[PDB]
Amino acid sequence: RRRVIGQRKILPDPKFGSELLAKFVNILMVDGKKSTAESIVYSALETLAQRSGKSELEAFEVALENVRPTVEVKSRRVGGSTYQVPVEVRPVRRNALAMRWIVEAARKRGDKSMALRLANELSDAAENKGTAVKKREDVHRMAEANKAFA
Amino acid sequence: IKVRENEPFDVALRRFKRSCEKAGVLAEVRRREFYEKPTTERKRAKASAVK
Amino acid sequence: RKQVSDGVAHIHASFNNTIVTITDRQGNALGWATAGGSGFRGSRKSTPFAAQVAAERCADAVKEYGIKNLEVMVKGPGPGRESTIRALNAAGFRITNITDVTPIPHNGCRPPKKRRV
RNA sequence: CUUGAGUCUCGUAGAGGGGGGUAGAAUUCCAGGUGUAGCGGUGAAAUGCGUAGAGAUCUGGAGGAAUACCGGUGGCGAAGGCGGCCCCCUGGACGAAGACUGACGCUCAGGUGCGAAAGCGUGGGGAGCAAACAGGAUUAGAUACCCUGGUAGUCCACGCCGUAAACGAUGUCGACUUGGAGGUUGUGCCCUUGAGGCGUGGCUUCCGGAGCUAACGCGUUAAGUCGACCGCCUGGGGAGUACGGCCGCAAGGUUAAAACUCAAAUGAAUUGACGGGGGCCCGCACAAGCGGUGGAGCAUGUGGUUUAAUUCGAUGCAACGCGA
Ligand SMILES: [Mg+2]
Ligand SMILES: [Mg+2]
Ligand SMILES: [Mg+2]
Ligand SMILES: [Mg+2]
Ligand SMILES: [Mg+2]
Ligand SMILES: [Mg+2]
Ligand SMILES: [Mg+2]
Ligand SMILES: [Mg+2]
Ligand SMILES: [Mg+2]
Repeated sequence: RRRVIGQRKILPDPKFGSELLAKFVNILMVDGKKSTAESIVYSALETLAQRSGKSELEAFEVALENVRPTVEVKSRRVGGSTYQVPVEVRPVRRNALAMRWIVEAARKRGDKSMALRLANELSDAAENKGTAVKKREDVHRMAEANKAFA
Repeated sequence: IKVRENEPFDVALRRFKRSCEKAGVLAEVRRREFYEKPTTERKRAKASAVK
Repeated sequence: RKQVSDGVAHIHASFNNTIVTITDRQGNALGWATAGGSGFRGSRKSTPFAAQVAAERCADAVKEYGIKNLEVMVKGPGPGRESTIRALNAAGFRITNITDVTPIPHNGCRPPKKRRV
């Protein structure tokens, strides 16, 4: 409610050691079976070699670029009815949010297996594909697209 | 209300005339009139202006 | 294809809607805009940032001439008395004089009772 | 006789009244130019208006109503009420040197007259607004609130009706009784050297002392202390009704009961509860997410239904894997 502290410092990736990738595995994690999450994403994250052939590291961030929004809505119980006054999105959630769309939509892909069903999505991310990239504009069509209230 | 300035710029000067008429004596009309509602509320809002 | 060069621009700023017409010097229609005609309708218009996109549409119909300068006629209150003039200042047009031509009587006609909820 | 009351003089302020003019802003409408697919409206919408060209815009014209700013806690009036500028006829209030009359005064049943708005009659007028009425919407319904229209009416003359929370809910006249701040208007005075400063009258706001008051509150403009005259009240309902009279064109007004019925009706103030009142707060209350229930098969309980019995209980959050 009124509580005001700090964020929960997360433990970096099991290898590259990166908070950005840390909360990534967590957002992807399920049933506290964190192990699988690693062995499911950490693989597809490197399986990019077969998909490219080099130091697959920045590919992740570059892939998220096509999935990084900067405007969202927010209904407000004002003016009798309910406003929508859209507002941008700070970095703290930008990177986070995206990760959800990248995973929460990579599951309904319906491919070989979550391990790979995820990999492909990354390539589709930077190359614009799947609901992951969709959600962006499908969301932007509200904010910045309806500044009439913003 | 009459604006006019040299050196093209969209400064303003406009809200200067916005202190004598403007959206005020406008909304004043807008809806119905007043009659007894004013002479009263005009003499009660006056009480407010005391402290 | 007349090339009026310069002509005042009326900004009928209202509540339920706003419309700006870039008429000529004498007062002839050269190009008018409209919020209702600016995609969004219903009531989503009104808002200033919604009228600006309307009047700006004139620079697409009244641009056939070559208005190098123009005045502004703001009439009636509502979200479109400022927005309009602004969008016009960016559209590339000039300016010669801003003025409010809102009909402010002297207690003439008796306004409608209306509203009572 | 002169201090009450009044007359005269000379000034002052005023939306006091009656008549006649006149000005500017805006609305609507008529005509024409430009220009083009929307306008208008609402919470949304829809009716409605638009390609027979609206809306917008500009030019010219017609007409009616009301007078932004000044405008105020302001002013004038017996009350009701009275706002643009100009003229004509007219009433009252106040101050000051004074001069004059000489108690000629106060109140006032009955009586006469004036009375918001709505309404009525005859004849005018009619822009805007708007009972009625008609559409559209809302809703369970919506003979409403909202929206699009709109007739009487609102305006004028002349006559009628006399009511209002016609309220300060506080009759008129007079004399007394601590104070403070302010408004408006007259007058005397002060290096009048000033915006100005000191008094002395009229009217008027707000606070408040004594006192008064059931309390709220009133408090030199009293609801305080007194005096003169008048109107009025005597529990609530029935009822400002019936009947009769009087008045009215008619609405209806005025005067004004009983039967029967209840044990109260009522006034202010206190405590709290509540408010689709306000201010400030906290709770996984919401918002942010993670996973569910609602569908599915099975378990369990319950209401049903059934049964000879389906033992009793638990039933809004606090009942149902509860007493078991
Ligand atoms: Mg109506
Ligand atoms: Mg008086
Ligand atoms: Mg009348
Ligand atoms: Mg009549
Ligand atoms: Mg007092
Ligand atoms: Mg009470
Ligand atoms: Mg907690
Ligand atoms: Mg939630
Ligand atoms: Mg969910």
